[PDB]
Amino acid sequence: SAVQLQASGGGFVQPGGSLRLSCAASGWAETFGHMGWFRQAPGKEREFVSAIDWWDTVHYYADSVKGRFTISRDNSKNTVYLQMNSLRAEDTATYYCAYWDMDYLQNSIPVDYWGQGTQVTVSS
Amino acid sequence: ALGKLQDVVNHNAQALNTLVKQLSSKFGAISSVLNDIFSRLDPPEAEVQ
Amino acid sequence: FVIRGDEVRQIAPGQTGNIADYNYKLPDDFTGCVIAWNSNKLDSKVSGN
Repeated sequence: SAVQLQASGGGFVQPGGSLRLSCAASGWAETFGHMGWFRQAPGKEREFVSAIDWWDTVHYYADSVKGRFTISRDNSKNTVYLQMNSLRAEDTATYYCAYWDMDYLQNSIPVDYWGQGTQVTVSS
Repeated sequence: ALGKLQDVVNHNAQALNTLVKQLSSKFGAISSVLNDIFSRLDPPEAEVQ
Repeated sequence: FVIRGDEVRQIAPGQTGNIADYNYKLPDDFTGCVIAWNSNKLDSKVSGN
């Protein structure tokens, strides 16, 4: 397989606000799999945030961001979108969109590809 | 007095028994019987099991 | 042939469903390749296809 991920969005924001991220995929993969976002805090480990199937049927979210982050999909651009609000100080980190190339998701341990880091910073 | 002959039968049947018993071993698979390993799982990766 | 997004998951050996039962069935020993790409721009219209 040969898949390229283009990430867009990020910057400096105020606490409790909303910002913009979106990831597009190109190339060719084995199958139409899941797509998710991964968070890396500075000095910490890389942990997943959520995971959405390609057909927007079932959604999976982490317990730490449930009810605060959401992810949807385009209908004419093949680009995944995500929205967030009520951002807090811990959200300042580097985000990466990742493609999981299997039909049914079991766990977030095996990750196929990674995108360029998008650093988001929130403060007063 | 008759140990030796008594041994040759005892050596034989017991060994045979073991061979039968290891028919029930899982051998690292997930189902010793064949209908679980065939109906419940897709054949392409059931052939390995 | 043209198919309804989701369906793609049916075109594969051992799969079931309408397309994989009354319209197009693959043998279990199939060898070859499958290419699938969205065509919402052409095969779908706001005027109704």
